[PDB]
Amino acid sequence: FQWQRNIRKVR
Ligand SMILES: *C(=O)CCCCCCCCCCC
Repeated sequence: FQWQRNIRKVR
């Protein structure tokens, strides 16, 4: 839940 659609911004 912390990044299920946000890993390319949080690289
Ligand atoms: C949400 O984005 C999923 C990935 C983030 C890491 C979850 C870590 C906790 C897993 C164990 C839960 C009991």
